[PDB]
Amino acid sequence: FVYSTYAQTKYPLVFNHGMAGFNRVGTDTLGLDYWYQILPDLARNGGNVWATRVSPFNSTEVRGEQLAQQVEEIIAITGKPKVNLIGHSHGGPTIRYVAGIMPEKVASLTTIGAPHKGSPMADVILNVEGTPLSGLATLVNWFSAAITWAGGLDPNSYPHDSLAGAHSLSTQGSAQFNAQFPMGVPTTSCGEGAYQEKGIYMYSFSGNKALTNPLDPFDIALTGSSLVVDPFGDNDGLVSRCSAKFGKTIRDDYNWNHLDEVNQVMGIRAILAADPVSVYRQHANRLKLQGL
Amino acid sequence: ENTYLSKSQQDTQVNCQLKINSSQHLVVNSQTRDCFEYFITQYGESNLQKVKTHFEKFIQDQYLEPARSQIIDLWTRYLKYREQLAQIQPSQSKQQDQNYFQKVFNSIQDIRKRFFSASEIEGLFSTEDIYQNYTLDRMKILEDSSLSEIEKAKKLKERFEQLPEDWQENLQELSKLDDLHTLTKQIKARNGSAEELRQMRTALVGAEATQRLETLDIQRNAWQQRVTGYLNQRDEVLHSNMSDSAKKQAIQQLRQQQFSSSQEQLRLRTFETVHDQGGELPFNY
Ligand SMILES: [Ca+2]
Ligand SMILES: [Cl-]
Repeated sequence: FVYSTYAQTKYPLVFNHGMAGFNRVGTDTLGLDYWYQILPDLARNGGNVWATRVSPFNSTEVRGEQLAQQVEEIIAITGKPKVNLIGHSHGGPTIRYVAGIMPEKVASLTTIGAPHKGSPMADVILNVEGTPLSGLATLVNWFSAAITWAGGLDPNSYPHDSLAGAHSLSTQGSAQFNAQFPMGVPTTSCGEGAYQEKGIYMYSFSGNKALTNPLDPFDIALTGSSLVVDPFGDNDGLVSRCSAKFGKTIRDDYNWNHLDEVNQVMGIRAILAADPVSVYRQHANRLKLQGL
Repeated sequence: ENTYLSKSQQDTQVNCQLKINSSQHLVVNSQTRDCFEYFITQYGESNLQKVKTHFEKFIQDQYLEPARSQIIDLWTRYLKYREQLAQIQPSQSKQQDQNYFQKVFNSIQDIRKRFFSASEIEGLFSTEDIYQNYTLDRMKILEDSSLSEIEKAKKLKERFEQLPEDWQENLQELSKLDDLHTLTKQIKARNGSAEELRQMRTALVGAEATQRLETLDIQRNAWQQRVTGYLNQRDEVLHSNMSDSAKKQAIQQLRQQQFSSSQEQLRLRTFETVHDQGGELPFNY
């Protein structure tokens, strides 16, 4: 049923998510329904795609341990030695964790809209000093909390430790984590990282826009946080363009919001912006062309 | 290809896999879209004109008559399509309701009928559509709160079985990793035999995999027990009547006598931090 070999890499394509919703009897709450039609697409284009289901809310390290094991499982099932890791948002540091502890199993790291240098939104939530802001922060936090609370007992129950998760995406936390997994991370505030280290290729591409299409129920929300992330808004609404640069930046100015990056919602995006599905299918080609 | 690609593509192939029929007539398939999208991606790096230049110059040098014509023709009608997708206004309703997403999809369908024919619409979108409709439908089957969950689940399974077999096989492939966890965690939650697990695995992944999986089990057991037994010795040193530097040195020595590589020393920190804070150690989730 696969029509072409355009995204047929040597080593399998592994996608790691991050920051998602409650797993109701849907199909892939935080799996296939996270990467809207990217996976099946890359699948028909000849690729070998595996989505990883880690804890949505927990520390980069715990998520890392979770991911790693699935990575091994996959290596065992495929029989292929190394894998190509592709992480979105929190998935970014989450694949870096694996890269840092098993560089022999990792062929390439690709991070999309990852808060490597941290996210200002993460800090704000944790604030206590800044009474007025802190108010709206604690509040927003309580709501975001309420929304998942509305789910209740998660069938696929993953160790839920949101505090640590937040502390892992903070300006401090991300620095602390970088100091230990600095492979690919830039030394300059807003420069690139190493193209390759420990024989691993590293790529990062992100968006720098909040409002993409007003039909996206979430643009309203993303615009809110965009101002928290950066007044001048050089961000996807959550992660500044600077904090998302890692290794080789394919392109860091897509007319995509933090969700457009994963082709959300339902594939709603700016009028003239490149199609996530095709950008991914294009990256998948480059890895193949890199013999990865 | 340096004449056709944008700076970001200087490291890729051209996705234009355009199927020509048994008489040199462009047969519109899912890839035809991918082809356009490929060039369209240049927008944002390029201006709208360059995006046309490149595309035209590429097709000229690749395909001839008649298909060439048809291609550029459909391209023009696709671009003017991209732009005319801004002509969908937000309807007033709970922006988190299927009867919304549905309409938002309908609005596009109607625009498509403004630039393409049934045959073309089918060729360019059908595939994606199937999944879109599949996704939409599920939403309504979930939001229909006049059905029991036990019934919803049944309707979901029924709706799944309606997809073209291809999609079933593909999705099942993309969910295999989850299927493995599911059965591994179920079968082991009631203490099944190694043979049952062996068959269950042999069924879903095959012998070859099963064996390496078994190989992994062992490696995890090892690692796990190493950390287990490690933290015990670390706690003894912690609860000792010694000084900080002495405890840290003793610990260090224990760490270098069990975890040699820098790699293991990182992972250790993970468990250390979790343990020191009374969290459950991450081995099974
Ligand atoms: Ca959107
Ligand atoms: Cl774009």
